[PDB]
Amino acid sequence: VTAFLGERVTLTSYWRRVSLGPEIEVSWFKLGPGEEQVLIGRMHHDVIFIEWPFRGFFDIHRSANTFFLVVTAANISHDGNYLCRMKLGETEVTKQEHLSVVKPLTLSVHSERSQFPDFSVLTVTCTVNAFPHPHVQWLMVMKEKDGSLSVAVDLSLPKPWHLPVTCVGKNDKEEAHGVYVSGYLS
Amino acid sequence: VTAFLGERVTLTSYWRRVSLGPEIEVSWFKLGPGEEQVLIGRMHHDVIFIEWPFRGFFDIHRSANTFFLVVTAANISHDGNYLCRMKLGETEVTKQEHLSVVKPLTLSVHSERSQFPDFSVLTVTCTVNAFPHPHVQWLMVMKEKDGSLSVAVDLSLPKPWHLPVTCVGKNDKEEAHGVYVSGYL
Amino acid sequence: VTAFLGERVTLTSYWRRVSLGPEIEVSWFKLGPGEEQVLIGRMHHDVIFIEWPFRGFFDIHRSANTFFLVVTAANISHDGNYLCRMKLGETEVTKQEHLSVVKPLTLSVHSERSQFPDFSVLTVTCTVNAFPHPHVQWLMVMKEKDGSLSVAVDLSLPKPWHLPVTCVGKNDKEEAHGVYVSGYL
Amino acid sequence: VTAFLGERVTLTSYWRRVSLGPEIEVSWFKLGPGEEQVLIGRMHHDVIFIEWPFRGFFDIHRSANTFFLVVTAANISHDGNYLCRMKLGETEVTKQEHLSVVKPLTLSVHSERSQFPDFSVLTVTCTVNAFPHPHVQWLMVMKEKDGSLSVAVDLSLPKPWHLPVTCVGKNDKEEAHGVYVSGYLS
Amino acid sequence: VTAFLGERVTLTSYWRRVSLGPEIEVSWFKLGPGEEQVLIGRMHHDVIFIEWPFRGFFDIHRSANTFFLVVTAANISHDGNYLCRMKLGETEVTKQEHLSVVKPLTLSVHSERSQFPDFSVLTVTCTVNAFPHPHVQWLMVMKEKDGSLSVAVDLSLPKPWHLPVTCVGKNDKEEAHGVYVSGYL
Amino acid sequence: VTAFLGERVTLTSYWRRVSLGPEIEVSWFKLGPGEEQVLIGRMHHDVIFIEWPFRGFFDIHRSANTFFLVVTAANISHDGNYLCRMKLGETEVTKQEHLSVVKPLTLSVHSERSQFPDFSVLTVTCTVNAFPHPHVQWLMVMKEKDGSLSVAVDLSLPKPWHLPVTCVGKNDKEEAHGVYVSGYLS
Amino acid sequence: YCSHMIGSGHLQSLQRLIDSQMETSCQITFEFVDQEQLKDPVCYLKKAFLLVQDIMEDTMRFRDNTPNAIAIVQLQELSLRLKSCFTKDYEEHDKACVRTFYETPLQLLEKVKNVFNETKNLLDKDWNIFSKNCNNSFAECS
Amino acid sequence: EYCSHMIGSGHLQSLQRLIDSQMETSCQITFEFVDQEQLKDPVCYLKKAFLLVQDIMEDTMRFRDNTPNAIAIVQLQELSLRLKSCFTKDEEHDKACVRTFYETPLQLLEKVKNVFNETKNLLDKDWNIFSKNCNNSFAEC
Amino acid sequence: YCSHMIGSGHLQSLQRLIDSQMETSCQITFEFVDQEQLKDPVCYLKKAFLLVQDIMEDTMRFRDNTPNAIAIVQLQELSLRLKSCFTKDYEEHDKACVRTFYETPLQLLEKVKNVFNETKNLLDKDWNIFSKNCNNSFAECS
Amino acid sequence: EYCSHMIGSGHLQSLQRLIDSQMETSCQITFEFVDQEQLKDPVCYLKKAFLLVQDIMEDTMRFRDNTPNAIAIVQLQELSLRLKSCFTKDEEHDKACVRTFYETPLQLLEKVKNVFNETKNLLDKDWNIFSKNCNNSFAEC
Amino acid sequence: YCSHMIGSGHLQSLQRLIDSQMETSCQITFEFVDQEQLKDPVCYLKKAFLLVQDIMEDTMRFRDNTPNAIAIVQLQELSLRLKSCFTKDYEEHDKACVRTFYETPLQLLEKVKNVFNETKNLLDKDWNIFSKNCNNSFAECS
Amino acid sequence: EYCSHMIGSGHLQSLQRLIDSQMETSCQITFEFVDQEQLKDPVCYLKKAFLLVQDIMEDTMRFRDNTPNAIAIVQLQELSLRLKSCFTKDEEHDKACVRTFYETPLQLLEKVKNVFNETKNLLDKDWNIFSKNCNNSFAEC
Ligand SMILES: *[C@@H]1O[C@H](CO)[C@@H](O[C@@H]2O[C@H](CO)[C@@H](O[C@@H]3O[C@H](CO)[C@@H](O)[C@H](O)[C@@H]3O)[C@H](O)[C@H]2NC(C)=O)[C@H](O)[C@H]1NC(C)=O
Ligand SMILES: *[C@@H]1O[C@H](CO)[C@@H](O[C@@H]2O[C@H](CO)[C@@H](O[C@@H]3O[C@H](CO)[C@@H](O)[C@H](O)[C@@H]3O)[C@H](O)[C@H]2NC(C)=O)[C@H](O)[C@H]1NC(C)=O
Repeated sequence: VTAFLGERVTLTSYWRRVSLGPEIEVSWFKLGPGEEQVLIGRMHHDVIFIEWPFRGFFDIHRSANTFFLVVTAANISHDGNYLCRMKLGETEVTKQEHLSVVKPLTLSVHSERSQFPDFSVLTVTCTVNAFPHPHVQWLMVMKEKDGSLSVAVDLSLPKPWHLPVTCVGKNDKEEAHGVYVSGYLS
Repeated sequence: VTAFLGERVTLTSYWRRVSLGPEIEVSWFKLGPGEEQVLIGRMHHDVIFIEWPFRGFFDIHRSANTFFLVVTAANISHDGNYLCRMKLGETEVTKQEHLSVVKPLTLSVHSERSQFPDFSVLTVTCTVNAFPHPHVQWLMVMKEKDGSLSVAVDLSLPKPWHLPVTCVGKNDKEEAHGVYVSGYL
Repeated sequence: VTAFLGERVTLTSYWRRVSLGPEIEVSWFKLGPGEEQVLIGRMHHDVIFIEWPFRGFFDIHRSANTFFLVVTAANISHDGNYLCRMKLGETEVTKQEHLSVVKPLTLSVHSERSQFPDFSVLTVTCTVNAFPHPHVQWLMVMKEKDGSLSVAVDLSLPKPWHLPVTCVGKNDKEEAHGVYVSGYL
Repeated sequence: VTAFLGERVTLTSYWRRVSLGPEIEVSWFKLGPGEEQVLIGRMHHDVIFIEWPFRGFFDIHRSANTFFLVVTAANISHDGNYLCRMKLGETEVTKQEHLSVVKPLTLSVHSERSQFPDFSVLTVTCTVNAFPHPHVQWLMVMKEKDGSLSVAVDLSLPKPWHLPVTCVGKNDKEEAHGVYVSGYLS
Repeated sequence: VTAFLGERVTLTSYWRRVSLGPEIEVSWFKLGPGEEQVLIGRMHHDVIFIEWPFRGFFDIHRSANTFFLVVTAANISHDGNYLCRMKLGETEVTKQEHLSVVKPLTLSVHSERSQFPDFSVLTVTCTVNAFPHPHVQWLMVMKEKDGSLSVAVDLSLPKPWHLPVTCVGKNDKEEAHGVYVSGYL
Repeated sequence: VTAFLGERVTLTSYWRRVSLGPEIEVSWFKLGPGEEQVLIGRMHHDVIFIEWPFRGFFDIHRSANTFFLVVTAANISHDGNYLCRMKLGETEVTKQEHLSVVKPLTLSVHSERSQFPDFSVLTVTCTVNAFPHPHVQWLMVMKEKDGSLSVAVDLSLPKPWHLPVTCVGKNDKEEAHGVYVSGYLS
Repeated sequence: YCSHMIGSGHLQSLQRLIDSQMETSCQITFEFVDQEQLKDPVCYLKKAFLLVQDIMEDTMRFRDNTPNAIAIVQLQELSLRLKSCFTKDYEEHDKACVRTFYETPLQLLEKVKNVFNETKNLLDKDWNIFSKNCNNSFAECS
Repeated sequence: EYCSHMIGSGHLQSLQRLIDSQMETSCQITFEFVDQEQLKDPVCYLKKAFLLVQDIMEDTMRFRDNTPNAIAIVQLQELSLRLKSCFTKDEEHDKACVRTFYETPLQLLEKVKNVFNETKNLLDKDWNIFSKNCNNSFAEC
Repeated sequence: YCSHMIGSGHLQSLQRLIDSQMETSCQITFEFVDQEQLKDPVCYLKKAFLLVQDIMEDTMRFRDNTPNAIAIVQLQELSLRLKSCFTKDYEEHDKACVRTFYETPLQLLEKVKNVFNETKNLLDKDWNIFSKNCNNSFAECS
Repeated sequence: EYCSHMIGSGHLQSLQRLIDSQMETSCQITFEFVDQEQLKDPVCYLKKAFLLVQDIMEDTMRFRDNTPNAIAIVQLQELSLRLKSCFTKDEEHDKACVRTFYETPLQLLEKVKNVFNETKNLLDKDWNIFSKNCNNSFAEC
Repeated sequence: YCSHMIGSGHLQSLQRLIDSQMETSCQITFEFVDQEQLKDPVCYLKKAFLLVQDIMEDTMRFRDNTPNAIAIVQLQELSLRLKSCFTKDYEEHDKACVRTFYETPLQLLEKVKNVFNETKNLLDKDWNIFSKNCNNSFAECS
Repeated sequence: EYCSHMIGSGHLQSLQRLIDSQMETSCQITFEFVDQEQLKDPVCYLKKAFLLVQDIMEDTMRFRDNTPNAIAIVQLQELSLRLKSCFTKDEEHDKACVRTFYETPLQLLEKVKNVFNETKNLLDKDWNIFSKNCNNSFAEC
């Protein structure tokens, strides 16, 4: 599924035979790099136990034959693939889900004028912070602590400044513009 | 005069008669509210001394009948009125100048979708941090550490989301636009 | 219900009629003293939103006419009364549950010999840190950061030291003993 | 001698000929590893001087022919052998003392129940902190900042819990017991 | 008695009759202002116990009818009056001693030339940090962390600078001189 | 020139032809080690710009044909040689100046008596902190954070103390004395 | 005359409800008599029965005019009569000796059937049985 | 020709008898079924829906053996076993066009009833209807 | 009669002052009419002229009894007469439409000459020109 | 003999006419000149001062071409060109004994006038005066 | 008549006490006249002597009925007489010109002997010697 | 036989004369002696105690030469020199069974007096008493 930053999100799985729910030994995993499988939590007969690392970030609960892996609050780290393995006796069944996390882009524009040799060259700056794919462009990459990605671009305008000038920022299909119209002084 | 943040700036005062420069006892002040005086520095016969509080932030130098007050690098604190006291014997003349410091506005746009009762209400946010007069409004005040003023505004869009939407931010005459065109989903 | 420290726990509420589950506007609260209400989270038509203060500590999920409040990992703070407000149109029903959190008691024994006026008086110490009701007594209150309660008791033995001596500690029904058998010298 | 943690303790030495006291050049030492001799302090004609390292921790004073090395407050570091060297002119005499420091043991018991797959397996823990020789045992090693030694042991009890259960802790001849009698719930 | 900073020091008290030493219940106090009593330590039958606050700073030991209070290393705090209470049965005798701690004075000289209105006035500075009574004066109070007292004095010399100039610093009877002979320029 | 610590000081340069001032492209430099040239600031047509490193520590201004490099407040680091390069068109002229920084010396004297074997040996100490050349001497090197130089000397006096005793401190041509006259006790 | 107030045909319909419901993991919350707290065989049933009737309205529900929906209305009609074979005790004890269960609907029906079956059985022996003032036996519950 | 007369009116009735019988609750369950939005053509929708219904009944609809409803299911599976011949098969698109529904059992039975009823009505109209190979329609999913 | 109040000999002396001053980078601060704020050609001059006279005393100075010092006193004498060819306007506006310049002395003199030259020119056309109440045109300045 | 009659009284006058003409201001400028304190001998002071004055006028004293003052400068440079013969030269000490003065133009012209006037008076007294080689005096600097 | 108040036999016994005590490092605290503060030879002794008597009771002690214990009682008896050969001065000065010493018992006895020996010597010369009002000489001490 | 008549009554008296003479004080000193608790047998206790007393007097009891007490000590050492023959020796257990006492000189003299007095009385009873070799008793220490 797709979910935004900080939002609650749920991945689901279930047992074919509707007669059985608690009898199923459910266990969710977190697919790290290299097909690594990090055990998030387990459930069986309504006795749930989350591994301490994920504790508070993930929870499991059931309703009939359906099993839910609830993300209390999503962060960029959580973007990836998850795995639910259900077992009744010796037979097992598996379901795979891809949770794509998104951080709505933040397009910021600002300028500052040259201090030498004169005060004629104005340089506007367009900076766009988003996830997973930020992109900035004038019409004529750093990692954040959040796990997001910031990227920025500069434009130099000799006087006469040919304002207005537009920069286009976007996160895949998401998009926004920033237009510097006029300076403070003239 | 007017100057931007970080830039070098100079206020000037002068003696009426062009005959005298060094003889004048120049002294500059920083006018707090109530037109209260805080001594920045003094000059006389080309011997200058800046008070240690303002040392490195302000300097004084002379050319003929003119007297310069140099702001090495201006910050928001400096915005205000300055007063020069020029004394020669029993006569004293005062000249007043106004330094307006400006921080180029920074317009930012960012959105979020409601998490309750549903995911249908998109609230886009327009934030403008400038000085001295930031302003934001949608087309349809917090104080920072640097001394500037941040202000923001939210616009709620029920489904279907009528996009594009434009927000107009500006700092007095300075101005810029922000347009949210489309969501990610 | 009753649950130990760190464990996962669930309080439940439900709608009287089994016909309706999603339609009910569920909302859970944390009852401070004076039966004051602090909003934990809400649920409606399976759209859940927990307030940021309780985010990660509490969750809400539904099954049929039942409504669960999940405590991810319980701490002493959580001990108290909880209240569920279920609203359907003009009618509203309230159900109240009590979560008793428990910290397994930790009984410790330790001794010291008097340093004045002589080294003849042995004072053995029995310390029991538990919750909610630690208790210590010899056979013949301080608050911690985790929110638990430590209590201790001293027993003085003049020479000759009559050993063994037993101290009985307990947390309500939970119980353990500590016995000092002999000194080092 | 033997002294407990934090207590004041005194090692002594003296000069055979009772006529002389101040005339004797007294000097106490601290036997480090490898027969190392760390000068603690000196005394002669009632002029005492403690090396700055030991300053406040050790003091020297005299009464007639007897010389005293006073430990203001003992710590685990002080456990070891000391040396008093007395000299009159060219002839010297030496006395050796062993100060054994002791930290009364602290026996602590506590339990916690399994959180998965059920809540049936109760694990009691017996921890004993003492010096110099802590030892823990159920009836069916870490170093502290004090310089003491902590050691602990666990016991797993499947339901039915065969309580009561006893653990025996002791510091050489010192000894104490810890018995878990009943749980909070049943 | 009198002793310098950091040095070892001993105050003494004694019993009138030479027959008795151990039998006497000795106890030393530190007299704060108002002759208020703060217990340092006790001794009886050669069993000593110092209160934990003074532990390591003070010790008590006996020789015959004499009773010693040993200051391991003296600091300014220790300067003041001390009181020994010796009790035998129903009789009690008190003996009082005064410990004067001294910090050797540190005389320092340093100069600066005026920066306004000209560079013609040389101001030499004489600083003396001692205890208990620092004193400075030119020949023509601040408290430190260690507990000592710093004091200084300035001497202004218009051009031409009449050098040498001598400043006399002293701590009661202790004394030292500082002489500025010539400038760098 | 010569200037003391913390004082305001000015190095100057000028253009031969008195007709021209603003037209000249002035630029001051800081001669680091190895004939290195660190650009302090520039000026042309009364548009001044100081490199951010030196910002606040140095400033440039003009009066007619003369150009000034003002040191707001001098520190020991500033001691060295500076360079002013003036250019009109393709022709250039250079001027060189040596700013010698000085920290007025601070002569301090103090004593402490032996604590063993007796209290008879008094050791007076003479310490002189100055710049650039501190020097201490009794009549019978460490670097500070300021960039200054501290140096000190000790003198041991067996009783009878032959007081008074004098120590001579000096910074090149600057000079001062410290005399210990009498002890506190006798 | 209360011994044959509960017809055999009633248990027949209830068995059908059970054997006509779908088997699943589904589970719900419903009120019911706390068996452990109230152990007296007679008062337990008297209370269990009265409780089932309030529960039945909103718990056991079917589409209007279906065979099962009719079965339910018949069970309610049956109670309106039985209202006489029981004596009022006290109002404090309503919601006393009662607890809550989170279990499958089939397990509920099994409880309801069991309650009707045993109730009928006891009535056959003595029709005066449920005139007992159980107030005292209700008091122990908490 | 023979397909028209297979799905008896009696079969639809029994399905309704199961539905009318079910007890109403908030209970919801997860089951596999054809995504109506993903594949919108009505004729092909019934075609695929059917193949799922056969695997569905085994795991989804369960009753105590020999009850009127348990027997009712057996009559439907038998009916389905012979019916497979009246349908042309296009198996690669299995696991495609299937979506999971979290819905009440009644909503399920209503979906199954809807399928059988729509089927019967459509078959009556045309016995030759199901010659189409909607492999292309499956690709749309 | 004001048309020939300003003699040609006056501009001659002023030109000499200019062509007799030394060329340097030197620069000073002096008051003068803000040209941008006050654009009206007639009122600009009327104000520019009156301003030059106050400025002249302390701005344009020479050693006493020198050819140039005399030239200055002659220019002042000239004004004492012109005081009649001008009408008083208002006192608020003194120091209105005035700004400050930091420029070389030669550039100042060029401004002064320019002001005298244009002033004389306008007077030649109409001697009644500077009787205008420019109060309204002064008001725009700030 | 011929040196005595070169520096005309008329030349000193014109220099004064330039000085009297200059406008009085606080303005100050930096120019090269002989350090009077560094080299105190009056006879040698004029000797060196002169060599600087020739390079000085070019950069220091400037007037619009053909003005009474611009022409006045030309008369002084020409005068100086021929005068160099009446002076003995000792060039190594160039850049030595020269100091920079930050002073008003009037103070400068006064220094130049002082030099020419002192020169004329001294030459009148002795035409043979400037045979001295003060190389030693320069070393004193 | 005071010249022969102190018998020679008294010093004989004191010498025995000294030559009959054991030599050790042992040291005690006792009061005694500050020799430096009170330097006057006559008043120093007068005060030293009176002081020794108070000191003697609790300082110089022996087993009852021993040769030395008797020697002590004899010295006390001797004083009871001498009480007349001395004149009262003032009470302020008791505990003035007195200090404390921490030294061996033998060193104390040497001081006591020395005090008795010199005292006897001075009395032999003049029996009226210790009638002096030393109040003034006591005042200097501190 | 001859051992019985060595320790004279007169010797015990002189020891008492030293004790009676000593001045009473709080003063305490450290000296070596036999640990009574460590070795409890009375006969062997005197046996070992004696060997220490001989080394003891030299360092412990000191008086100015030729005083009644200094001479008294000499009479005791001489007495001891000849006495060593009346005792059998078992030297390895030297440094064993000896403990340090921090006690007043009077307590010491009382210990020494006690030894000589107990000795005399025991010798009088039996001159052959000290044939025992308590090496075993020393091992008990
Ligand atoms: C903007 O410019 C102003 C000055 O116009 C700055 O304020 C001044 O900041 C300096 C230090 O940055 C202050 O001096 C300091 O004094 C403390 C002791 O109180 C001392 O420890 C420091 O070393 C330093 O000397 C000064 O007092 C302060 N205010 C004034 C009026 O002088 C300000 O920091 C600049 N930046 C901003 C963001 O405002
Ligand atoms: C026991 O559980 C309670 C929650 O039931 C914990 O109390 C909560 O702790 C969190 C952080 O641990 C608090 O939120 C914090 O807010 C601050 C700003 O005020 C922010 O900087 C942090 O990042 C964090 O978001 C929360 O306010 C607090 N209380 C409540 C009622 O929510 C508690 O920490 C747990 N542990 C213990 C030992 O009590």
